Amino acid sequence: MKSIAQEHDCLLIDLDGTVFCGRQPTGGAVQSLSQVRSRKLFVTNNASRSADEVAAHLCELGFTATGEDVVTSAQSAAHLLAGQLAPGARVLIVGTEALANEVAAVGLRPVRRFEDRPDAVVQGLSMTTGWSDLAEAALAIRAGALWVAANVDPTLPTERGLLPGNGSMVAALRTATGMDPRVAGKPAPALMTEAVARGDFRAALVVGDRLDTDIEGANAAGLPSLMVLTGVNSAWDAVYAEPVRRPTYIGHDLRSLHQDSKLLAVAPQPGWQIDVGGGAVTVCANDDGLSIVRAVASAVWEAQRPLRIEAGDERARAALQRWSLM
Amino acid sequence: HMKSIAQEHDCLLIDLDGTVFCGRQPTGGAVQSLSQVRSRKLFVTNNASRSADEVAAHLCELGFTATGEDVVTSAQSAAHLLAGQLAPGARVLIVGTEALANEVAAVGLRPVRRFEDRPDAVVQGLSMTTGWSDLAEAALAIRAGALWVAANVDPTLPTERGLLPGNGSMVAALRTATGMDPRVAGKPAPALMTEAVARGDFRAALVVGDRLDTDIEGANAAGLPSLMVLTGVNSAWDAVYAEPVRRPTYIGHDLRSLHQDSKLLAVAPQPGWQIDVGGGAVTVCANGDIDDGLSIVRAVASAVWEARPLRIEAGDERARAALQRWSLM
Ligand SMILES: [Mg+2]
Ligand SMILES: [Mg+2]
Repeated sequence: MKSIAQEHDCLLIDLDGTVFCGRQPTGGAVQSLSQVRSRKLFVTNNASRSADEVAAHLCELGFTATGEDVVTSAQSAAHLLAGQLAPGARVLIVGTEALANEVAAVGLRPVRRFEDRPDAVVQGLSMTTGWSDLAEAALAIRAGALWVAANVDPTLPTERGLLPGNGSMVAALRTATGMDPRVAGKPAPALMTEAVARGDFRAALVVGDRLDTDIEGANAAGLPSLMVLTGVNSAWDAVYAEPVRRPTYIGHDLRSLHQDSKLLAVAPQPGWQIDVGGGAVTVCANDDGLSIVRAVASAVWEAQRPLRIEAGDERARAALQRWSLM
Repeated sequence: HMKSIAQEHDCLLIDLDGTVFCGRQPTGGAVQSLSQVRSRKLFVTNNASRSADEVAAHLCELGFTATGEDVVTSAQSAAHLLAGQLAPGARVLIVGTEALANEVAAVGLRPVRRFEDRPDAVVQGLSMTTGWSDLAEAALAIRAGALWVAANVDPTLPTERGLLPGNGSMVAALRTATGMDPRVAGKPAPALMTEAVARGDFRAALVVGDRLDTDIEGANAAGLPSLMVLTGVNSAWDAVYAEPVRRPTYIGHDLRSLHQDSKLLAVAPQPGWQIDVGGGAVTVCANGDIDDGLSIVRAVASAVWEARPLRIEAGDERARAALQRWSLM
């Protein structure tokens, strides 16, 4: 019975676009996270900061967290490597020392150039990575070194604009070497599947702003998922999402944790009558404000050319236009 | 009495790397060959890291006679391109060496290194101290509508240490970050070559190069003839199976071929080799009643180009030995 946060052991929660939007914590994020009893794990695909450094930034925004609460893709990459390299194998680092620490912390030996004999290469974003560093990695990868990337985001959003992400640095090595790296962070399920293993949790939940990492990774991990609308992807994006990227729950922001799990769920709605016609989904009337989104989403998924969403009365049109959809 | 290929031409647009020298050492007979040509020797490179004088200095060390005026770079062609569609004094963000920036300055545009300055264009070339913050600056310019030019799009820089990331790898990072492509100013874009003949009003230029996708592709794009040499990247196999736009007109071992007959070097049918094209195979036999060792390459190439991938088989022993010498089988 009761709220969704109570129905689940622990929450794997995305940071960026979910907890905080750059400088500021999200809509009622601080208030809402203090009121859950379930174990809160902060999940980030970024590998530039270390475990503590991320927790410090949370503390500066008014949240209570330490490094043991945070799950980075640098940590998951470290486990991946140690999972298939001899103890004290040499791993060439591309990225910050926060990355190289996690390599050391799993009993491997972080290295910085190709004349040292690295059995693998790990790659995460660092704002001082230069050509010289890529060149060392390029030689290593051409010689058959095992290549891991923390994440493969093409862009890094900031106040100045959309800057090059780790995926862009990976794209340079892809071109130089003609090979791909194995991706360690989201949307790979190992990151999430390990996080639940830490505290042997039997009923975990994923909360994130982004379909192609947070939600896609949840389904890959065989976990449920609550999509929030404070970040990258929109209501529209959820409706037309391809099967592997479809969330199970959907809500405004982190106040959704204290809402009823049956209310947030993507399913048919008694408040909305929907008819899938010839190339169109039609909505008539009979709520936090997202019921109609859940109604339409559910219809499209159950059912190629994208289906048009269209209105059957004044009450439908106004709600739809409020969420775009036409 | 016959006439050499170099005598038949006003000027020679000669590629540096893989053609004149191979990293440290001049290629076979390069110094002795170029010293014996009367016509104008221009040294063309797609690299935008060295200045024209720095290139010429490097050539003097290896044993060649060359000044800065003899060098044609993609950095020059990139600058000329930008000057040709930007107002004088327009700001151009530089990704690359100061030698790149100097070429931009020299055409009356203002070289720049960051997005807070308002750059109308981004020019990209390889520099070994290029870092993420430099790419970040250019990413912001490109997204803000800035005109983007690259010197070259080479995935790799070949060095003594191995294969390092070329300018094409750096571009790929911006291709991914921005979702846009640069306009290429260097080879195989014909602007580079066609402007070089304009410099001296030459009326019978020839291109010499080791690479099909740049040197040769550009020569066909510029409507110039072209000698492919086997000292560099592309081989005889590559010549044979090259698609129409990357086909050379002449083919030789190395820069010695500048003194051989153009009729001998020409990709054409050969007296010493009879060819049967049929059954998805090219059968080569030794024929009935002087070779430089490449007649069979020219015969096969000519046969393949005149006519679904095609196999190359030997009809007798002599032909098999010749074919095996150039792989081909
Ligand atoms: Mg996010
Ligand atoms: Mg070359």
